[PDB]
Amino acid sequence: VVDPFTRKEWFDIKAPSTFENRNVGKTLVNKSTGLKSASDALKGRVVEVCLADLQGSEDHSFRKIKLRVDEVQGKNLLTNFHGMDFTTDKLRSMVRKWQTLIEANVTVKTSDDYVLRIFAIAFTRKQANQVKRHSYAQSSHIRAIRKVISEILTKEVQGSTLAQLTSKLIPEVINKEIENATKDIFPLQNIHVRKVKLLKQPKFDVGALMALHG
Amino acid sequence: PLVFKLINQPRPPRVSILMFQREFALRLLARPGDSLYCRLSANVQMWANVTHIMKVESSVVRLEIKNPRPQVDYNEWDGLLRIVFVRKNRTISAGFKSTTVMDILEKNYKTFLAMNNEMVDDTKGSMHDVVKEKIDTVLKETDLGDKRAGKCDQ
Amino acid sequence: KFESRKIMVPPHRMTPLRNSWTKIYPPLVEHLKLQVRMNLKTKSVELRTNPKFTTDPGALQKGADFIKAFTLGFDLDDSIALLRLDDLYIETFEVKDVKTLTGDHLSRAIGRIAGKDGKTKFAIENATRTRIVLADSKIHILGGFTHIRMARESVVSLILGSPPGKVYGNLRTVASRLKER
Amino acid sequence: SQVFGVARIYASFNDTFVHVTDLSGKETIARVTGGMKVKADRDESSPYAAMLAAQDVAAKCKEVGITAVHVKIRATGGTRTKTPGPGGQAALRALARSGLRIGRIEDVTPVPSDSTRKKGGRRGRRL
Amino acid sequence: VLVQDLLHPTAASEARKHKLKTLVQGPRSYFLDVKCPGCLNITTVFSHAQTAVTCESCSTILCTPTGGKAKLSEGTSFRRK
RNA sequence: AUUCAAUUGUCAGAGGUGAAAUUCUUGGAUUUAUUGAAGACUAACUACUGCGAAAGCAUUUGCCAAGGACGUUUUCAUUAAUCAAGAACGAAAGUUAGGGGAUCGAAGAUGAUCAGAUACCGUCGUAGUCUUAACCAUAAACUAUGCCGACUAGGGAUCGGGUGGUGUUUUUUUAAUGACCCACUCGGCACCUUACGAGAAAUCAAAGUCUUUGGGUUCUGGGGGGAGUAUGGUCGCAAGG
RNA sequence: CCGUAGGUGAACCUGCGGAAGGAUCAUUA
Ligand SMILES: [Mg+2]
Ligand SMILES: [Mg+2]
Ligand SMILES: [Mg+2]
Ligand SMILES: [Mg+2]
Ligand SMILES: [Zn+2]
Repeated sequence: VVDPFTRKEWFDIKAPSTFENRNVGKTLVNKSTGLKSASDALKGRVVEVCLADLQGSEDHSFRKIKLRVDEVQGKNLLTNFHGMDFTTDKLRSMVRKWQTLIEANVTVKTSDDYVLRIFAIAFTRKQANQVKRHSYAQSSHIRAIRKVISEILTKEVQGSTLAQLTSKLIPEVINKEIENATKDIFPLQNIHVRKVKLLKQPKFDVGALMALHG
Repeated sequence: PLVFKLINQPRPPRVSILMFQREFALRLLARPGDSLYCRLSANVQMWANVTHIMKVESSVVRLEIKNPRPQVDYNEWDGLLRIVFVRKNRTISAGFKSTTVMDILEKNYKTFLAMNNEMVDDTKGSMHDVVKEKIDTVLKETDLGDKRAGKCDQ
Repeated sequence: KFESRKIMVPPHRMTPLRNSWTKIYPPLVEHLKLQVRMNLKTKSVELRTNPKFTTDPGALQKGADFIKAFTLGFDLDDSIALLRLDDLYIETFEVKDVKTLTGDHLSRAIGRIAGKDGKTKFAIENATRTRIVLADSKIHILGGFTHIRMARESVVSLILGSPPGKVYGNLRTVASRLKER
Repeated sequence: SQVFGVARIYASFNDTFVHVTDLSGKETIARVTGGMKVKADRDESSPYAAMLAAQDVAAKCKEVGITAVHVKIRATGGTRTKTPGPGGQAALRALARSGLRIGRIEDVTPVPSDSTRKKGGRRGRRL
Repeated sequence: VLVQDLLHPTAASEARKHKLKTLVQGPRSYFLDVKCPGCLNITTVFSHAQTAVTCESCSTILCTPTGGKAKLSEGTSFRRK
């Protein structure tokens, strides 16, 4: 009988201060009667948006970024980093039938006490002088590149915290380090970290999250 | 269930003339060492005396219910012959601890000890007891377990 | 009040894209009144609209459907049929989704849906008002639901390993009470 | 500027779901099935039922005032097929036809790395 | 190719084929007379030396075994035979 | 990914279908979102391919021993080739006794239906599927082609190794390599043309070097059924071989 | 069709693993 549209209350979320365009997203809570229940309802909310729409670039640069809401500031919501992914059609186009695919994985504890998982993908190029219609790589080559990706990813995430991880995700510094550090092993193409998982969340802080907002 | 309708009715008749399919008539007249042997063979061979006349493919078979009915409960005997006849080629010990057979059997046992009030231990069968091993003890206690379903008599 | 969609260009079809693009764009630009921009480097096609164009919001979805059609092997006469009609839609399906086949079993299933000189493929386009393109492991049928539904029944007969003669008999049966009604 | 919605299209062989809420899956706004819009059981997954159902979802989104919307489309996924059926395509045609603004179109189908056994057996499942 | 000399092949095409498929079987190896500059002495090293041959006075690895041919040390001279 | 559990939102369906029908949904079903648990599995990358005696073998990393190929102005000097007896392995399904039992699912329980286009369909589902200890020894176990040795055609490739290049690229300042190119070279997986030759023909670099009939050796067949039956022996708990 | 297992059956169906002794069109490098 009663309409929930008469009851529900229009809220709003905002990005942290790492990114450029803060004004994204408009969320919603059924009831404002119990504020603790509303706060616990928005605590488990994970908003997935495009990174390019979050960065305002008109080219939709195939990266979805998914973000977790934590704190309330008067119908406005603080939002924290949770993870990154691609669109699945990017992976469907992206896998070639005549090259060798490398998956590299590393288990990560961070400097800011997060537990993380990083999946990086590398490939095999044609050179500018090729006659071969296929460019496969030997297994010892593949093991060497996987060793190099594990070392670069491990030292890169250990030398930095979450804000620097996000600040090095956007200009593709990490795969540039891969490109010039693996150029002595094999020619590599189309390198990106595909997908970011949080695994452990530490003891909940307050001032660090508004410092990320500030 | 074709012979089940005329095995347990009140006021049993004099004779029973009927035509069925011939292979069920082989199941009512199956020797215990056969692959044609089944549960319904035992059901007729100690509840309903039966022989084959008038081969017709179909078969006529003649049934007579024993008016001194032997005091055997049909539910427990039917259930045990079902759970050892479905696993005909298997043996009997490991076949009872199946997945859900090993729930419904001790449900039947707990209703069986509901009027007995036997204390169910914390030892209960995963190592040496009534859900797992005392079943093996009581099939060792009788003529079953190692002798398969195509060898055990009444 | 602009709107742009982004779509992916296969590598197997970019050479007929640059071969017959001169026949692709002016019918949709003239009759359907849209704007197209390429990105040949990043395999992307920009289908954009403008308030200086005609107000027709569904034909932008239709134009993305034409390039989604051309993504999956489809010629230009089926693009003319997709221009003129609305009941005609697109489908993919996998060889492994009916029956788990491997290698030469997959090759013989592709041979069964293909046939000698494509004749069972010809028999399934002409009798059902469908259009057939075979990928490595994908089957593609255009059309309406009464048409593509009996196309489904035929192709899951054929990829199950039923002989093509029973396919022809059931095909002319369903075509007979198709054109009967 | 505007408010974007988060749309879901679930395309089986036998119905279609057009199901939308706001960001992060907070509380569902509009909710239709294929069975409620045509009472004929042969036409549960018809494109006519798909367009009328998505038109009623668009009317619901217009009366709550959401203009922009972001959509992902999917099949059942898993052991069954990957790309959506044509009821989803007609739903896309209807939501674009409705005059509602569209934000993003992608394919979040739940794709296994390595699947389990399907429900057909060795021989096959379809007819 | 009905007629050709199997007795006197052309020497450009004769060492062009395999080691064992010649008219008389010959090796395709040689010996290297190596001079590391630090001690100035003649050491005769096989071209496919399959072990770490050091110099007899300095502990300099003259050649390392790498598959077919042994790679010589850098900044180090060599002669045939 | 699937299934199940917990939390979350919302309202008449979800399910399955030539078609319907059963199943469970105010204790809010399907679906949406946040987690957790279980066991299998290793997709796309995947062929123009790799390894192993065969069956078979696709995540990453570490350890354990093994193997082919190549290089070798190393070592032994006939130590070899084929195989009754005997022995090792042997897909799936099956068998014993354990652990696990997510999905699938012969048996069974259930619904059906409506027609001679027709029951394939559904929902629970036990065994099993997975693993450990021991059995079992069969397949369209197929290249429907015994093993070793020599000769009789090339070329486009490719995989592993090696040789050479005042060859390319990768720069840092020239190298070094790594990757790529060329000319080869062995040793594998394959292709395309022929016919000298074979065959009944399809076709074949072996199915040729066979009436101009002999490189060495192991097994099998003698019109079709009766029949892999009877019987005897042998192994196996049995199914069975 | 073959192997194995099961319900049966007047025939025959079903579970798991194999084989083609079964019919590659179009497109591209
Ligand atoms: Mg022998
Ligand atoms: Mg045999
Ligand atoms: Mg004879
Ligand atoms: Mg024959
Ligand atoms: Zn020296």
